[PDB]
Amino acid sequence: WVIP
Amino acid sequence: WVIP
Amino acid sequence: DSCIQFTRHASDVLLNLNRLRSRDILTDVVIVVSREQFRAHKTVLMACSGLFYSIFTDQLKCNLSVINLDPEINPEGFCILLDFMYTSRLNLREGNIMAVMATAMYLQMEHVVDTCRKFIKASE
Amino acid sequence: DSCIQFTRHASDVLLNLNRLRSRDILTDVVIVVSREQFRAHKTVLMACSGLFYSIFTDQLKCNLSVINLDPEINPEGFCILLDFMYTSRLNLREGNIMAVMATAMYLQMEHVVDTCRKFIKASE
Ligand SMILES: O=C1Cc2cc(Nc3ncnc(Cl)c3Cl)ccc2N1
Ligand SMILES: O=C1Cc2cc(Nc3ncnc(Cl)c3Cl)ccc2N1
Ligand SMILES: [Cl-]
Ligand SMILES: [Cl-]
Repeated sequence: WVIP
Repeated sequence: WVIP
Repeated sequence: DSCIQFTRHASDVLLNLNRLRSRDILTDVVIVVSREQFRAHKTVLMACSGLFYSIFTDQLKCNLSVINLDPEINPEGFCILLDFMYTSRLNLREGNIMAVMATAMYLQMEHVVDTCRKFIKASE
Repeated sequence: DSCIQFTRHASDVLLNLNRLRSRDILTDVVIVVSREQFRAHKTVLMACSGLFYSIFTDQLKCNLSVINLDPEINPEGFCILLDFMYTSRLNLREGNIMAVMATAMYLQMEHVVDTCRKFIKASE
């Protein structure tokens, strides 16, 4: 999971 | 395009 | 093999599938979550959810145009997860995390369940 | 927004769509390329090809279960492109590049047309  |  | 790979292909496909969903093109099922209805493509739901994969591989349920979810399922939690299925983006907030995790557990979306567990653990 | 994004989601969706294609699950069209037939999902074909996008948004053609391609289309070139649609991997070889590029031009798959043009230019 990432900060887009 | 890349070499996978 | 000796194939070449187009890095953005999967993302571009998913973007176009979401555009078809937004314009209600070739949607073949309506998911009923209490008073709320959500139109979608059975193939995308199966590709994202262990629950929908089981439902639409069933020889009778594969042909239904309406699927009713368990009355304990929260429509907003479902909406957030349906948006995630079609975009890879999850709108996870303090106010919805419990409903999102419960819906992800029911839908069998293990990566979502995992990030919800971690976000909850950090707040404890 | 304040969404989080699952990096591998689009790739995982496409992998599952290809698994459904391989097991012939919820495929809703057969593409006829001379003596050869290819089963697929209309939504995936539309998401990958300008030609299929135009065909399946047409109010009469959207309902056809069989689509016949132009007789000049090479079945192997089509097969390679159908595999690319469902995997992001293109089996481009000296022996098939001309058929693949011609099929990609007909199907309106601009990124494939682009890499074929570049690979041909390098060999000149
Ligand atoms: O957490 C998750 C996400 C998910 C998706 C699916 N889907 C598929 N799996 C295998 N082959 C096929 Cl053909 C599909 Cl469609 C099944 C289980 C789960 N669990
Ligand atoms: O080279 C290409 C690949 C491609 C795909 C599509 N597909 C879609 N485009 C916009 N909205 C939607 Cl809803 C879809 Cl399905 C149209 C044109 C082209 N050209
Ligand atoms: Cl997931
Ligand atoms: Cl392309």
